[PDB]
Amino acid sequence: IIIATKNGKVRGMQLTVFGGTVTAFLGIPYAQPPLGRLRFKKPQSLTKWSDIWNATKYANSCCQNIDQSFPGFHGSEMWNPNTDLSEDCLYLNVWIPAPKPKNATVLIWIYGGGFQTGTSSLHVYDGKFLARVERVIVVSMNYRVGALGFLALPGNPEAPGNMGLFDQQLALQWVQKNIAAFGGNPKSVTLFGESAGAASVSLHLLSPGSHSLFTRAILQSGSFNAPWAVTSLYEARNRTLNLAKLTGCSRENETEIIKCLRNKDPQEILLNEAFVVPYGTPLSVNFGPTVDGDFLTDMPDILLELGQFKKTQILVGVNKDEGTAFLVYGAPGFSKDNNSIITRKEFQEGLKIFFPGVSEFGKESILFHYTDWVDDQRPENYREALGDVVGDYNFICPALEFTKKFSEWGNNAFFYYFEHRSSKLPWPEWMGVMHGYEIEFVFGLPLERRDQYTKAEEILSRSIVKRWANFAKYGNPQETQNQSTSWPVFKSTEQKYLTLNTESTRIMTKLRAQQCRFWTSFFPKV
Ligand SMILES: Cc1nccn1Cc1cn(CC[C@H](NC(=O)/C=N/O)c2ccccc2)nn1
Ligand SMILES: *[C@@H]1O[C@H](CO[C@@H]2O[C@@H](C)[C@@H](O)[C@@H](O)[C@@H]2O)[C@@H](O)[C@H](O)[C@H]1NC(C)=O
Ligand SMILES: *[C@@H]1O[C@H](CO[C@@H]2O[C@@H](C)[C@@H](O)[C@@H](O)[C@@H]2O)[C@@H](O)[C@H](O)[C@H]1NC(C)=O
Ligand SMILES: *[C@@H]1O[C@H](CO)[C@@H](O)[C@H](O)[C@H]1NC(C)=O
Ligand SMILES: *[C@@H]1O[C@H](CO)[C@@H](O)[C@H](O)[C@H]1NC(C)=O
Ligand SMILES: *[C@@H]1O[C@H](CO)[C@@H](O)[C@H](O)[C@H]1NC(C)=O
Repeated sequence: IIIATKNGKVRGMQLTVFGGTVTAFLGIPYAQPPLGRLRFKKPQSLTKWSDIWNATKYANSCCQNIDQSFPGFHGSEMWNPNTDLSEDCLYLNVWIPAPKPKNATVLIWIYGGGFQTGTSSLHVYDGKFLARVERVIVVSMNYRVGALGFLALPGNPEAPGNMGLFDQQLALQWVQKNIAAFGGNPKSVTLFGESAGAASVSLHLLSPGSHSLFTRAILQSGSFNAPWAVTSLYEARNRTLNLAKLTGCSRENETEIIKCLRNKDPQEILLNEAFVVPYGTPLSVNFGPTVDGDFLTDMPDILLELGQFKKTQILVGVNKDEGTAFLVYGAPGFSKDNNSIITRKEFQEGLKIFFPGVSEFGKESILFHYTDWVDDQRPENYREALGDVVGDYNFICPALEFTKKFSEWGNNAFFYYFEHRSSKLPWPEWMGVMHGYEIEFVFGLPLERRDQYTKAEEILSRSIVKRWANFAKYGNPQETQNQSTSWPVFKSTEQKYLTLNTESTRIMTKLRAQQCRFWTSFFPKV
């Protein structure tokens, strides 16, 4: 019940799940807290301790702005942090099966949130189900987000960038040294994450410093080649002094600017984060990954194209309606409380919100490819198109392109297309299979029959959990026991993927081919 780690001794707690027991270690620190002088830089090695650490409750979430656009609405507040915010937040969690396993495959989860939000404490990231059903060990960590974690003056150790990525990486190192004492196999470690977390997974594939810290990778609705995924160094530094003039920390010795930024309380840093870009976006990564030259040594699209990444198996996938979630965060004519039927001109106004610094002809190119309807007169035409426009551009096509380029270098890749709409999804029905609402199925939440999910969702979650675990343990996401569809490798020629839903899991080819060619061949030119 008490585990001796290579820097201290931690105590956990027992949980009863499905007539069994899971040992949970909540909130274990993996770094000296990045407070005071340590704010904005790479995490430092946590030094030894003497007590028995009582890791029996989620630790603090990292500082972050909160989605306040729907106060009291579970669809929005589900994602807001559910522990205290604090700069002292570099902690992790461990779920081990009871009784303690011997050489268990370890799953490391990295949450999403546009690199500005998110926390491991979330209800839909509970790894107790996974530990019980599949007797894998589940780990998740808190990493700094927003400017406190991704402010960048490139070169400057006082603020080099990618600190939150380096946070993640130090947690992977902690698993390498300590997960053996928990009965886990450091030689069988699968990273998985969602959206921004999924982009981080793909970045750990490029980053040499992480190659020795995991074996395989799963990417859910995200990859680094997504337009929101990596910030330039041009706009990065523009974004730091814009934050310095907003805080009155404009100096000219870049190190002395940082010292000024450290005696500002976290709330003032959070407040100015928004106004740092002139024309924001529902998907505006104001402070995100950069080519720091330390974690990310080159422009990631070049590393990808030229095969400069860890060779291993990936599992990639997207949801049917990735885009809809963002339409009600600014797009005109949209709301979560009506059918959101928009017209042609509400659509065109919606493009300017999602593509603000894009030419007039560029906006017209998007309109021409998505408003040549399979047929006119349907009232949802413009509503559905703009959802797809945001989905195809920001998630679906970059994930597909990432998978093709990765597979061309000879590794097994598996692609899925999640198209089940949760029967408990709070948002309306026109928003479809929303971005983020496969996570509960991955973590096995429909397995708790007390949780209001239908039987079919329990079956679908049960198979997904099996497929995910098999991929983690054996590199192949099959469900061999029940007479279920086999999941084929994604080859760059045939481009086979598997659909996931309650009815049928069918095998199809070349997902969103016409739409994705537009986004990946002729739109990057504008
Ligand atoms: C982790 C996750 N998985 C599925 C969904 N989510 C959360 C989420 C949030 N938003 C739009 C609002 C935006 N947050 C982002 O995370 C941007 N990403 O690009 C934001 C910025 C600052 C302050 C409050 C909110 N859309 N989904
Ligand atoms: C850490 O926890 C120790 C034991 O906690 C208590 O006993 C266990 C078996 C559970 O029943 C738990 O809910 C109880 O609170 C304490 O004796 C010790 O003081 C704690 N240390 C610190 C620093 O909080
Ligand atoms: C860089 O930032 C410049 C300043 O932006 C303006 O001032 C900041 C403090 C914010 O309030 C912002 O909303 C304002 O627009 C921009 O004028 C400039 O376009 C940015 N980009 C470049 C490449 O210089
Ligand atoms: C766990 O499996 C790895 C696989 O190579 C092996 O090298 C290691 O010795 C095993 N350890 C235990 C404790 O079973
Ligand atoms: C900036 O200030 C720091 C701290 O005073 C100093 O070490 C450094 O040399 C300065 N750089 C320049 C270019 O003046
Ligand atoms: C396989 O089907 C049985 C019923 O025949 C069910 O109880 C079990 O949970 C299923 N397993 C998986 C992994 O889907």
